[PDB]
Amino acid sequence: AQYEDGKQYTTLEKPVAGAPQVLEFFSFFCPHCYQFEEVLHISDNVKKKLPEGVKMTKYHVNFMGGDLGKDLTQAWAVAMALGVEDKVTVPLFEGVQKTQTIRSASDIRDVFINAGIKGEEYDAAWNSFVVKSLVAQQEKAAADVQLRGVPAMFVNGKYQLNPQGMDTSNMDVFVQQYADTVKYLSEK
Repeated sequence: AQYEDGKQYTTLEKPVAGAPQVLEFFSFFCPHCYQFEEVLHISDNVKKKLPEGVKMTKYHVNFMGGDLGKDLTQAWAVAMALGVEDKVTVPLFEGVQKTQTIRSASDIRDVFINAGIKGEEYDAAWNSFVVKSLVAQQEKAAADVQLRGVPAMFVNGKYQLNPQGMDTSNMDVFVQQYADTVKYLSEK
């Protein structure tokens, strides 16, 4: 067929029940993740081709960058709780991977302050039980698919995108193939 298990995607031997429809994992320490966000705009192009009804979830992971990695997972929880993902994603990626000015939790906090979230609002969120459970959700979702690498995308808890099996000579073409695959899996 045109879409084949083991080619544009893989199937989980252990499907995950109750999973989000489109579930994306990343790390701010992850170089392909940087590409996916600033160069390819994968999440955005996927969304543009998803049907009616389908919500998109994006979670951070702990397994890169040690202590700072966990801080970034908690900070992404803060971003989700406040709904400010679209304001901190770029400065967080660039702070970790481009300027390398993010070296501590305080430096992460600075990114949010500069993006206009108030200190009082940031610190209250950071220390909140709502953010604690949001961390738990991110960790639990990654654990459910026994996640060992990023970027990763899973559709309906049962299909895992396989980007290595797509042509990368042209970036635009890669992105649409990726997106179209997600739509296909979506309607499966």
